[PDB]
Amino acid sequence: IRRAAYGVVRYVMESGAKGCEVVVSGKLRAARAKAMKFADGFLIHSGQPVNDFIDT
Amino acid sequence: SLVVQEQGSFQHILRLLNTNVDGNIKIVYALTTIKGVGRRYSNLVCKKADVDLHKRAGELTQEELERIVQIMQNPTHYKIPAWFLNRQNDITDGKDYHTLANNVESKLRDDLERLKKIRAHRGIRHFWGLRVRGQHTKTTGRRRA
Amino acid sequence: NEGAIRDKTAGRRNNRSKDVTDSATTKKS
Amino acid sequence: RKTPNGEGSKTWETYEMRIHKRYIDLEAPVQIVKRITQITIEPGVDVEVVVASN
Amino acid sequence: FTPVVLATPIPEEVQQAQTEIKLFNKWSFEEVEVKDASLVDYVQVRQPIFVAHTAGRYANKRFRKAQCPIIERLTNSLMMNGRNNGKKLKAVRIIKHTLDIINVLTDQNPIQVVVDAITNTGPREDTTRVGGGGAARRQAVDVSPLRRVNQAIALLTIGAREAAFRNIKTIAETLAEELINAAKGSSTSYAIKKKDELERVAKSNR
Amino acid sequence: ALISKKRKLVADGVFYAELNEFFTRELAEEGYSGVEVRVTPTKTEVIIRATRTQDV
Amino acid sequence: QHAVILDQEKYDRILKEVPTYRYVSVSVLVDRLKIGGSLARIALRHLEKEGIIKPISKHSKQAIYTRAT
Amino acid sequence: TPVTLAKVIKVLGRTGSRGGVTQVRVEFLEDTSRTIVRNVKGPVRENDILVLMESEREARRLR
Amino acid sequence: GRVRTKTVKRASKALIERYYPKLTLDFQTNKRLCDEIATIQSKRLRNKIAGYTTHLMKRIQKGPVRG
Amino acid sequence: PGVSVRDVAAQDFINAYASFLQRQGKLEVPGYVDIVKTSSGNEMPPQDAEGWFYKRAASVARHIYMRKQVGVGKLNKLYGGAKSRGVRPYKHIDASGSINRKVLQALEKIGIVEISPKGGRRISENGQRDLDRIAAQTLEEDE
Amino acid sequence: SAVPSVQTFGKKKSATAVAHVKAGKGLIKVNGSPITLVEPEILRFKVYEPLLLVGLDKFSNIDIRVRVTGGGHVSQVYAIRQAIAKGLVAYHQKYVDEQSKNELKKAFTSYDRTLLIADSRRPEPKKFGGKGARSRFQKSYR
RNA sequence: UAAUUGCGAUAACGAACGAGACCUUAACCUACUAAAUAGUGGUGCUAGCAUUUGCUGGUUAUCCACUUCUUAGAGGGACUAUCGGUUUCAAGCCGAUGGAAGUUUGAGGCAAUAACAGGUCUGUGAUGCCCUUAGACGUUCUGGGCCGCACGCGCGCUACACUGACGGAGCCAGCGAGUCUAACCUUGGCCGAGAGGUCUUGGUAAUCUUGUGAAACUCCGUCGUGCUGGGGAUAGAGCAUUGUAAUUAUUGCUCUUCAACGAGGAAUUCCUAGUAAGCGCAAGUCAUCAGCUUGCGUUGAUUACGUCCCUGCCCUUUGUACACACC
Ligand SMILES: [Mg+2]
Ligand SMILES: [Mg+2]
Ligand SMILES: [Mg+2]
Ligand SMILES: [Mg+2]
Ligand SMILES: [Mg+2]
Ligand SMILES: [Mg+2]
Ligand SMILES: [Mg+2]
Ligand SMILES: [Mg+2]
Ligand SMILES: [Mg+2]
Ligand SMILES: [Mg+2]
Ligand SMILES: [Mg+2]
Ligand SMILES: [Mg+2]
Ligand SMILES: [Mg+2]
Ligand SMILES: [Mg+2]
Ligand SMILES: [Mg+2]
Ligand SMILES: [Mg+2]
Ligand SMILES: [Mg+2]
Ligand SMILES: [Mg+2]
Ligand SMILES: [Mg+2]
Ligand SMILES: [Mg+2]
Ligand SMILES: [Mg+2]
Ligand SMILES: [Mg+2]
Ligand SMILES: [Mg+2]
Ligand SMILES: [Mg+2]
Ligand SMILES: [Mg+2]
Ligand SMILES: [Mg+2]
Ligand SMILES: [Mg+2]
Ligand SMILES: [Mg+2]
Repeated sequence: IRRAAYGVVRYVMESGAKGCEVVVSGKLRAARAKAMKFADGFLIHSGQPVNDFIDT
Repeated sequence: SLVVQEQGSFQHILRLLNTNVDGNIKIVYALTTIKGVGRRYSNLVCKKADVDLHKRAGELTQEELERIVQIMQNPTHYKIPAWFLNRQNDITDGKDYHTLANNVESKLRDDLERLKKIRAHRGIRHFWGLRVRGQHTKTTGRRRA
Repeated sequence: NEGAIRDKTAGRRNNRSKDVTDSATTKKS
Repeated sequence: RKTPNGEGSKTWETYEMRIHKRYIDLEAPVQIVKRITQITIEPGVDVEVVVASN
Repeated sequence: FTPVVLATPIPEEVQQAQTEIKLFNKWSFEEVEVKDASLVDYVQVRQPIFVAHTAGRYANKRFRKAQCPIIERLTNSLMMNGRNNGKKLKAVRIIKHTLDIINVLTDQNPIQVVVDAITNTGPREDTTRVGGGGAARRQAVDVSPLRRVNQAIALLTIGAREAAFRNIKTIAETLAEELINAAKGSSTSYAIKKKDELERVAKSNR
Repeated sequence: ALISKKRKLVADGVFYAELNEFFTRELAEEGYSGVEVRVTPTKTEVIIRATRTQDV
Repeated sequence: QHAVILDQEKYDRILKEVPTYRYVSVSVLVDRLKIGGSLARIALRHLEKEGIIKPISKHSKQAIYTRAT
Repeated sequence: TPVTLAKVIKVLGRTGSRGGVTQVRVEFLEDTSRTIVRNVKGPVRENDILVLMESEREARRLR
Repeated sequence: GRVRTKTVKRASKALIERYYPKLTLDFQTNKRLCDEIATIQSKRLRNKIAGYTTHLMKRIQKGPVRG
Repeated sequence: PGVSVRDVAAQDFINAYASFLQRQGKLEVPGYVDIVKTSSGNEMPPQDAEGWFYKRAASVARHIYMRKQVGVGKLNKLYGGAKSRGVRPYKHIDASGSINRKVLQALEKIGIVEISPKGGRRISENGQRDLDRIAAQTLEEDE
Repeated sequence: SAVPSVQTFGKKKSATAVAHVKAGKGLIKVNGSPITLVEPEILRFKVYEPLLLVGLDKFSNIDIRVRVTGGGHVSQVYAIRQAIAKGLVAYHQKYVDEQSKNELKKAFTSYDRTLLIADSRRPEPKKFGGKGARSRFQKSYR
């Protein structure tokens, strides 16, 4: 999942994006479920600028 | 002005329907002390007796009471429609009465005991002491006395 | 419905005579 | 309800759709209406046209 | 006063002194003095009003509450205890009815009678709560001039509502009764009794 | 036909998302992205966006 | 009780008393007299014809009466 | 009742554990020199008239 | 309360630096000034930048200011 | 110079009007008229054992004066209040259906109102007469 | 008829009140009824206020007819005294004088309640969890 | 400072996320553009009432006019402005003037990092493992049950009445919804005391239902403080409506029945201004049913302009043998 998500980042970053984020949550390896976050660049989470800019 | 006096023509606490009427209140709200007489069934009877509705019980006459008796136990006669009567289409009889006086619960015990022998579920509830119109007895009416 | 209304047993005054168990008030874990 | 199932403090959302209607009245024949209405068009908009009177 | 007339009747009982002096329901605000200058500036007779209604902005500010035509400060204290909540149309009638009885028994200006009845029933010094962790002890203070107006109006209005509860008398009657019994303190006033029930207990603890 | 404009615009958006979801099922491997709907008073225009527009 | 009729001791007790009050209303007549207050309503309307009780204000609920002048 | 009035000079603290009492020092309305600090219940501002009983008192802090 | 954030201050601080002679003690003119020499995405944001930079002005016309 | 009914106090207007219709005696008020509550949500029959029907119907014509054409349901809603549901909340319940209608059916026999264009009921020329007439009669009753 | 005119309005809560101000013999009538027949009637002097402040005389050369929409019994009454008082500013704004105008705005403000100034207050919305805007539901705990 | 919000102090310097900005709504515009699905002036065809004329109603296409109210695109407007007082005469707060607007303008939307074995497998053809899979735990059909009542508790509705009830009379909103291979919102007419029935109809909707003629409230009158005509539980009897089907009363109507409740112990909840509370209406569910909810407006206050005492959260100091972190 790391070498999967990591590649998705650099792609999007090499795609001319101001920033990217990947959230992988689940059963990843074994037994207990845990979340893994992958983000690079710059991105804003807050106001209406979320509507017009971030695409999720 | 209603301010008239008279003298000794006034009598309070008279009996009606083998029950005893209040001395002074507006006659519609007076006769209602008899079970089987509501705030209206007295209002419509008093009108048909040509009695002043804004007179008081101790007033009127001795005979005006005896006419109020007639309209009460003969309600279908005096233009009072059937739907103003509690007894409409009385079971087996089919006739529209108005059960009055101390005769009210005697007729009530009658239909009660009637469907007690029918042994319908609605009646069994009465025998058990429960609610009949009912709905949820779960949280309600507890410490019923 | 015969034994139902013939039942002495089941009633209101019947249940109203004996009193409530201790289980009405109990909870947690 | 915000919440699927029943749990939590009771939290709702107000979802809004907004319809804006506006109309124009013109006098113009077959060589105008048929030509001007077909070419001027937008997705996300719904045009309509009226027979005379009724 | 050159009583002119125009395309509408503007009847005469109305058409009179409105341009001379500003009357109450019908009463004046001249010849009414505040009993003692403490609660002056905190009791407002000095900008007259016709009938007691306003668009209240009064609650926006701390002391803007003092700028109200106290009759209206009194009126609002009437609409409460449940079923009266929000109703000022039954309130102004309850005040106007009250004043007519006030100007029956004691004459004067019923608004100067309220001014008298208020200034009397505002407690001068008060008792407070101080600690010790359950051991109740009271260090006497002196309650603010503004609070005297607020506290008097309550006790007067609450005293009349209470005595008028299961009694046949009107709210207006008990309002005037309490107000006149407070014109000079008659000790029958509910607001008078509870007033000494503060001031007396004050000095006893200090 | 001829229903309220309140009801008409509702019925389109559902009909949009019904297809938008449907196209996201069959076309997933094909690199699907999003869809558009343009109603001309001739036919109806359903325009697809996709990464591999060849296999589509 | 409160004597909801008129006894002619009433009427005579009434008329030689009532104008003394400089405030009379629905409640007053049940207080200083023994009357029933529905008669106080019919009294004030009968006592209205002569200025024995002269009006001040009137409402379905309250109305004010001061001494005859 | 001897009483007296007092004009307000300045606001200082709000004492009491719940913070329901304000502190002020007051010119006597008679002697515009003399000033004694007092505690009050309701809200107070500069230039308003307090009716004191004990003309000395002055006890400062409360809990 | 009425405290102005840093984007405002850090702008108004840098406006007076390079624009001082062309800036005034009138807000409403400096408002119109802000739309010319500067670019501000929303109207309301501009008024605050003008409103502080005139407040920053009236102190710099009252004396030397530190920042 | 001149009067209308809009220059007249609403309640005291009907009084002079209603009793004048009770003086006139020609209405044909319905045969029941003592057994009805006027509203599904009114607990007791109207208190007036004399004509409330002249009282009511006069107000009907009064209201009819202002607006254009008003029907039975508009009137049964116009005459209405809250109905006590007992131990439940209050919902507003419209008046009796056979009253306001049968009122209007006895309001044409006086020539006061005529069945109207666009449906409903509108005042005629004669009703306008008696309306504006008793108006001044109660306007100049200041004596 | 032959008249020029000016028309203004006033608002209290959801009530809007429109007054037509033109020449005439001085008829003041709201909803086709005399100003004396507004029947909250305990508020009668509230709608009479805009007249008596400036004087009863100056309504002779001017005419006003009024109609009210929206609100409730009390909210409309506050709007008409705003409809009349702001109808008087205009007849003296255009048809006579500014010095004879400022002697209203200065005379109206000294008594101002509603009158020539608008009411800034509106209702505010309900949030979930309570029957009111601010108020919440009662809560249990244990 | 509402804010790690700023000012200052400064081995720190300069920026990013979150806050703020931003966005939605409610407030202002006699300035921009308009309008028969908005109104308003005017012109004609017509009544009443008084006649110098006036004043109030009626008539969409009878003709022409205006955009103030109404609608929404464009913008403008506030920035805490001006002034005063305090404080590093700093960020700031405080005061009055003006201002539609001066508690971030009121109310919201969205909302970092990280946490919980919180809830959800009974929203899902989202799901892993196990279970059952043909006399099934699939599915369907008939009936019952989920509502069953000695009782314990939580959200509530109705009340104890005279600042009321009742009976009449006065006629005032706003957010809304409404019928295709169809039966939705129902003005108007008639029949029925009522609930209703029927004949009509306008509208796919700023047109028509709808000015939703709503409720509280206002006014006149009736009752007279008496568990009273407050109160409406319970129960009887009859009439309608939904619906294959209403018995274990679906809902409504009418008559009679007329209970406890006379202001609620120790405890405890919600709330600072068009807010509390009172009051209804619309929509959600809905064939039928609201004592529920989401919103709406109506009537309109008491009291604060505070503190850290009770109850919690927040930082910093501090201590640890804890780190699966005081389960
Ligand atoms: Mg934000
Ligand atoms: Mg009855
Ligand atoms: Mg009742
Ligand atoms: Mg009514
Ligand atoms: Mg009820
Ligand atoms: Mg920083
Ligand atoms: Mg940020
Ligand atoms: Mg704008
Ligand atoms: Mg300054
Ligand atoms: Mg979030
Ligand atoms: Mg989140
Ligand atoms: Mg768990
Ligand atoms: Mg097998
Ligand atoms: Mg259940
Ligand atoms: Mg529990
Ligand atoms: Mg709860
Ligand atoms: Mg009383
Ligand atoms: Mg009533
Ligand atoms: Mg509306
Ligand atoms: Mg009783
Ligand atoms: Mg519903
Ligand atoms: Mg059900
Ligand atoms: Mg629910
Ligand atoms: Mg605070
Ligand atoms: Mg605070
Ligand atoms: Mg603490
Ligand atoms: Mg608590
Ligand atoms: Mg150690």
